[PDB]
Amino acid sequence: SEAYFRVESGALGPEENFLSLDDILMSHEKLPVRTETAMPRLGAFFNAVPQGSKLELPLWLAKGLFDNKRRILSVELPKIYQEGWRTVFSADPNVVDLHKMGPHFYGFGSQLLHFDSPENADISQSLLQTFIGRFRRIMDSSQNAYNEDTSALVARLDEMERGLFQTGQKGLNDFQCWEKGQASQITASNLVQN
Amino acid sequence: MDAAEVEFLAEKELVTIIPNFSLDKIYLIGGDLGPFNPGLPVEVPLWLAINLKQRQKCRLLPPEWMDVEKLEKMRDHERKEETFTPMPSPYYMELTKLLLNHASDNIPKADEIRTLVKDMWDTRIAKLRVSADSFVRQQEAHAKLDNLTLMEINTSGTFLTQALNHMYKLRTNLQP
Amino acid sequence: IGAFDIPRFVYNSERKKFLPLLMTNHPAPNLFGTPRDKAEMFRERYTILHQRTHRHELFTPPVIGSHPDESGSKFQLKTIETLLGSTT
Amino acid sequence: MFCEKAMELIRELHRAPEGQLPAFNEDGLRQVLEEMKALYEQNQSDVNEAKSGGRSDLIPTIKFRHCSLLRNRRCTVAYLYDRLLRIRALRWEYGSVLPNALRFHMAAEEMEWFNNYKRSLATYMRSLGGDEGLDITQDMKPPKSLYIEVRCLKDYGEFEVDDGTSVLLKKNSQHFLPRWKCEQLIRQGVLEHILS
Amino acid sequence: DIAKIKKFSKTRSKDIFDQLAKSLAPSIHGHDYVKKAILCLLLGGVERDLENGSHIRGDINILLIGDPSVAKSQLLRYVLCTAPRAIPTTGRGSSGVGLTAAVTTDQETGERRLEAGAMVLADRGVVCIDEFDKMSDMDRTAIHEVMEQGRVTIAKAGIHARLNARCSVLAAANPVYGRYDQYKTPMENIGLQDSLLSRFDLLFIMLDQMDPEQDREISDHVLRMHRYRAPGEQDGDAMPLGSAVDILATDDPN
Ligand SMILES: Nc1ncnc2c1ncn2[C@@H]1O[C@H](COP(=O)(O)OP(=O)(O)NP(=O)(O)O)[C@@H](O)[C@H]1O
Ligand SMILES: [Mg+2]
Repeated sequence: SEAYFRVESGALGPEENFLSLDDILMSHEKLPVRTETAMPRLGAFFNAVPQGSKLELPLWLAKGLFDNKRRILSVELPKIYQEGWRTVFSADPNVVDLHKMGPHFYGFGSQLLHFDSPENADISQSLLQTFIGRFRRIMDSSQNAYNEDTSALVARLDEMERGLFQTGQKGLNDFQCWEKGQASQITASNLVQN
Repeated sequence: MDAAEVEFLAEKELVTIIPNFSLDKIYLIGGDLGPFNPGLPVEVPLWLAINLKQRQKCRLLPPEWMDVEKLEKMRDHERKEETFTPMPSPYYMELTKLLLNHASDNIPKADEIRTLVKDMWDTRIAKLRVSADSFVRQQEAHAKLDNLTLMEINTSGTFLTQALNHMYKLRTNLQP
Repeated sequence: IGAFDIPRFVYNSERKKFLPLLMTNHPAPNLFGTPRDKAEMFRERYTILHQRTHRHELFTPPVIGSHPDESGSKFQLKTIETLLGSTT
Repeated sequence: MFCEKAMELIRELHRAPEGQLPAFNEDGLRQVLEEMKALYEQNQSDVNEAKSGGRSDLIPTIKFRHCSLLRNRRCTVAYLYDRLLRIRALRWEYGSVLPNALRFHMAAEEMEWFNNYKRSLATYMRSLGGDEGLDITQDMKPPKSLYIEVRCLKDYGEFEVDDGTSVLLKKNSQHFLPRWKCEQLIRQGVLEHILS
Repeated sequence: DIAKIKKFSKTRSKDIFDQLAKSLAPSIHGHDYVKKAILCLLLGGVERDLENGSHIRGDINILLIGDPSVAKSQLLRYVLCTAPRAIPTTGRGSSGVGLTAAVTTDQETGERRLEAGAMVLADRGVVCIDEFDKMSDMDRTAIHEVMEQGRVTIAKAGIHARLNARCSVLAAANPVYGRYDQYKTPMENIGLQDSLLSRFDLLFIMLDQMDPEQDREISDHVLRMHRYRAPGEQDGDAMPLGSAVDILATDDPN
């Protein structure tokens, strides 16, 4: 009942959760942009940063600086969300490696939609269809890998999918422990290790 | 909800025992029981029945549905139908485990009963898997699961509900 | 309070704080010191002075400081192992 | 680049998903606060220059540093809050008096928060019943048998079971006792429930 | 497997050759002149055929003689990784037959026929010969014809033929006695005979000078390289073994 649970990710929603460690780590990942105005003193980090300069900076910073008329900067999509990689996902979602390409693939992609890109519709449909394609294999592997090494199953899953995988594993193990009668015993908590 | 909690609710179901002790009617908060007369049947909740069996104070009788022919008919009907069929108890799996683990001596043909209940469980879990896959593939927003039992739902429902929450947000992310 | 009654604290460099003798894995002081203790004497004297000095005006530039901020110069300490080679 | 030091705190907590509480990162918190101080001072100088001097092109840099300040605040608050979540879980997982090796991981203010939380939870539990409250820390698992057989793991002292009666919790001794009496000691690892 | 970026580069840059040469192998510090020479090897000269049938090759041949752990092998591996049709070879791993051409039987038919060796495969490309001092002289007889005339002549199977082997050679060798000896002449530190050494356009001596200044900057660079990690990879990850990660017939990011 009263176990520890972190703040849940809100990255698929309209805005991410303020206190979510997953959302913070997701928003740290870098996004390509172009500066639409010059920025004095900023050449110390990248003298001024000149106008029209290409940069890759964190998503949190890009969301802070961005506006719908692109005064400070304008945003480019990462290549995995552009039309080339969308087609690879459309081919077969089950063979791609969203741990390499993420590890927060869906959360980062959902947060890109707030930059008013012309291909927001294509991005949204791509994310939804990637999830639909990968659902059955996530379900089967999570609910039927029992008491074995799950690293091969978990390797190519993004963090959202890995969360779902652990949920399925929890259900499987709970029912199996009940069936074997191990759910009856009263046990010392996980803090008993020290 | 844990499988142990599902078992806790299954433990409220009524079963018939044959006491070897004499005791007048007892007025429990959840409803009175007894009187307990030696050698005669009396109907009591499953937790009490299992406790008395463990303390050697009664003989448990199988429920009316724990019969091999009836269970074979129900199993074949389940295997033939596409939808979940009505089950002989809303906690049939939990009932089977408790009664057969604690009272196999009292219940004849317990091996056949356990295997048939296992067959029904496998068929219905396969049907539930098909339902989940169809929901996600066809992008449903609602499903009808009339004859599923609580343990059967609880085995897969947390995973399924989390997946559907993510799917809903993914298909509504363009709303503003 | 006698000198032998004084409690002992060790400066953890990677936590940048003083920890009790009961919390560290350091051995307890004894009169007949070990060879390690004789070194630890002067190493600890250096340690106290080092941590104290780095928190004075000789502190970090800072790495955020830019040039218009931090237009004035500031000292930066070096250890002896650094000054050999291209630092000549 | 700014806000990199803030990520170390977040990564430290994230790479222990099991819920264990690491040592409080006092110096990391200090460093991010000093970074915020430097950011704020630079922004004060720049906004004074932009307003009094009428220099307009500094505005993007003002927004840059303000966004960085907001990020550092978010990371600090999230770190402290998740540590509070773990500490809050400890009361239910283990008990009231945390082990000393774990108390050394906590900050003094974290211990103050935990003491306030313990006091408030005790008040709430005390206010539930007609008198003597309801200890909702008990009955964490559905009840099976009224009595359980337990085995002493530690050399505890004596443990009262009735008004005038107690059991000596010497190691490897086995006692048949009420579950509601033994639950907390089993949870804390003093006793082992030995039927399955 | 458009031109505007390259035109802008050649017009905007001053001594683009220097920028290209120093950008050539980033993970190896120093060796600026050797990087310039390897860039010349990559670009190649121009092939000249005269009215009398006499011929001058365009390919540039480079030999590196040097002490242990002076990045000769890593320079060769860079050229293998980046040049088109760069063929790897080592002195003890190869033979003359494997260097030039072998008789094999077509499994489809059963008839004997030629199968091209490394230097024949390297035509209009590079062959990178590491451990070149460890090679046998009988094996280097083939390299003589290939470097001199850009061909290899064979008489085997049913065929007497002149195969094209117009390849640049990037050779790496250790001096005899392992480490270069200051108190011996270069022509006896170099164990190879002058007839073979005449084939190479450039011959560089690479010495592990123990100057502390160069040691400091080299060690700084090396430790920076060893601290690098790739972007799509977590801090604790061990290096994966390969798999079929290419899942479109054409490149997706570009
Ligand atoms: N100047 C340098 N800068 C960077 N790495 C270097 C340098 N010199 C040597 N190394 C490293 O040292 C290791 C050995 O280099 P290597 O390519 O074998 O040189 P080598 O002279 O060909 N060795 P050897 O075959 O015995 O002569 C590699 O990991 C190189 O990256
Ligand atoms: Mg070598």
